[PDB]
Amino acid sequence: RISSSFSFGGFTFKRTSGSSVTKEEEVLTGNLQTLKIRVHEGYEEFTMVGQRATAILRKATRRLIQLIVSGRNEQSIAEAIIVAMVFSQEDCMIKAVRGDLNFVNRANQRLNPMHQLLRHFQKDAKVLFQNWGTEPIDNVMGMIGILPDMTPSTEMSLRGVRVSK
Ligand SMILES: CN1CN([C@@H]2O[C@H](COP(=O)(O)OP(=O)(O)OP(=O)(O)O)[C@@H](O)[C@H]2O)c2nc(N)[nH]c(=O)c21
Repeated sequence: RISSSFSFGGFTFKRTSGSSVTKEEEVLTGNLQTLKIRVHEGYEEFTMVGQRATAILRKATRRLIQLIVSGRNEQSIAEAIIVAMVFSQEDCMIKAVRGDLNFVNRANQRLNPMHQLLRHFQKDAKVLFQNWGTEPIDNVMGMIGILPDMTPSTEMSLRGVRVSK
């Protein structure tokens, strides 16, 4: 008895537009580790629904194109942003890695590559946020910028990212 929604990072994803195919690709992390990832190719749109935040995300092959997040505070917002940056598969995300990706669960099972990324950045996102890039923003009604330290800005924002008012 089957929904087309899936879970990732504690968010329920639902594709609302586009399609993708996959290819496996070896990437090099910022910690000099080689990691085999399943890369999705194609333009897609998704809704994300979590317990404390919701989002809409557009992406293409290893690119976050746009993200809008709504959340009840800075931490719930940042959790949603991290999941979307990992989910995007961006090379700047892969290059912000600073530790070994050999995490296990409480059963001694190795997390899969996408979950290794998630766990790494859920533990510390500061390099992720610093290296993602920012962009000047226009005064768009209903939307506010968010800086790399997760505080609001009407002037600049993480590249491709906005927070809904
Ligand atoms: C980046 N991804 C990840 N993903 C989906 O996100 C979910 C979690 O990703 P994952 O843990 O790597 O995939 P899973 O298939 O569980 O991994 P495993 O290889 O261990 O079986 C899966 O349903 C995967 O198909 C995606 N789905 C779509 N449509 N587009 C995308 O760009 C992405």
